[PDB]
Amino acid sequence: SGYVPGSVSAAFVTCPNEKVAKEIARAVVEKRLAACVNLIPQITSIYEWKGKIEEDSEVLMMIKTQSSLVPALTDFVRSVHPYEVAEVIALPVEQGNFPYLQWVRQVTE
Amino acid sequence: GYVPGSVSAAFVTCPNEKVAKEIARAVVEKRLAACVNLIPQITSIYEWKGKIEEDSEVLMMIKTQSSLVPALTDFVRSVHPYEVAEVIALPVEQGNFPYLQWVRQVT
Amino acid sequence: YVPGSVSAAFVTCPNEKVAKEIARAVVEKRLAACVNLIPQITSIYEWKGKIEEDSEVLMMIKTQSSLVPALTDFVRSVHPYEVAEVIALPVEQGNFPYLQWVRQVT
Repeated sequence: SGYVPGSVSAAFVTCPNEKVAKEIARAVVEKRLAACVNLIPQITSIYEWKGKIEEDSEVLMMIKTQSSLVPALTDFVRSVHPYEVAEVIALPVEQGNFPYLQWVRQVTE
Repeated sequence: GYVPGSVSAAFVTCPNEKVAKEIARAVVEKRLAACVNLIPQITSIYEWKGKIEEDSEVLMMIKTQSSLVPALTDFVRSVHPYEVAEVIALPVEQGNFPYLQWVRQVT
Repeated sequence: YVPGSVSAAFVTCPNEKVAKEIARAVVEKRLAACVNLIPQITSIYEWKGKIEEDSEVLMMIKTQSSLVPALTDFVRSVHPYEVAEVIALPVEQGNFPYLQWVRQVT
């Protein structure tokens, strides 16, 4: 078959450490809010806070799910994330491997 | 003058660095892509036959013309060890024109 | 949240020293809310008919889409390479409070 552009998205989420990242990744995949999560360790986050530059050690999550599920995914991550304001941003997938994209929709449907 | 979306960023997951490098080199050699960024030590968590699984992998970020994503995907699945290779591409809307221009020329 | 009003831009640098210098500067000048540094990247590209493999650092920058042009000019002015890699992708969804924060600090 084909693929509807933008029907699948990749969401990025930053976590304070590997333990937290793994906990949320397993939960969202089990709850079928996502089909796949890639964890990238050893990240350093830089931003301004209280008039000073902060450099933190974090883990970055790349989450592949149905674009229509991102709101629910964001609600879940927000409810269990240790941060008061968790970074969750999602980008639409326009092209790719159809059987893979088809799989993302099925296991999350 | 960059045409929004004419260049795309594609993400591919490989089992190990050896495979990632072979595919990455072939892709640039064959001009299906201008550049490939390999991110080692990735942990993937996904479903498989109803059960949750965890694998150690390498993530590839490939930049190329959006028009070439289909050819790139076909090639990646031809030599990728997995049955269903992860290949997703996101459109680039803005950036550094000279670089975006270069991506176009080498592919 | 207005779809596409925030973007994530990627920039690669030769080492963590340059990446951090550029990251701290864009945040300081409020050209971006935050930057995530991904260390130990291997870049494979062609140049002069040969395949190169360099060790590098990847930067993921979150800012207002309207700020990408300025962010790009600044990066190009302080970046060590002649032709710096800077590509931006629009954010269509996400956690509204985080997205609004990005707009606020920039």
